[PDB]
Amino acid sequence: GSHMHLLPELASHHAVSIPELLVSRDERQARQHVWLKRHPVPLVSFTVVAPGPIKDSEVTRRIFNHGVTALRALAAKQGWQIQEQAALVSASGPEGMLSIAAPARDLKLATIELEHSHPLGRLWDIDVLTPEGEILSRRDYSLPPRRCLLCEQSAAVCARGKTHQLTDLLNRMEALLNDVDA
Ligand SMILES: [Zn+2]
Repeated sequence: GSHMHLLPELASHHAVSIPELLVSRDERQARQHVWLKRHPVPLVSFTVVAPGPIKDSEVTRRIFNHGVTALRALAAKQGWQIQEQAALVSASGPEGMLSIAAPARDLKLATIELEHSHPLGRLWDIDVLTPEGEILSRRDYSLPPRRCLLCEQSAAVCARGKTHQLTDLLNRMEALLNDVDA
């Protein structure tokens, strides 16, 4: 379970139902709290944008794997010890967790900076939890909210009102993926 890179051709193409997606958000939270108790340091909880009902695809793995490398190089850059790291596939698709012995805020700012500066940064959902279980946000620091993959507006406004077509979100993912993996 320690190992972290998810081989893309072994993707499950598991079609997740709506109530299976709604159930897994509760297992996530519970799993997140077990890591915080086993290692009381901030935790990065990392999933990939996976718009459809099939969220464990070859595309989503290649994207998850690029994030793994970048999370580790960020840890090394900031001089932050990873105490535990694991990956899995859940109802939200590829998922990773890293217990990092760092200040929670620095960690959240670093991962914000990563989502912006990295060529694939907008396919990553890099959450950061404090040991108390508080999920840190851009709003805690009066930062602009995460913007939508497809236009200028905030992600939440475009996801609430299904503004953008699912094929467009997917085609963008392939497109960003192909501009990097050149
Ligand atoms: Zn939009």
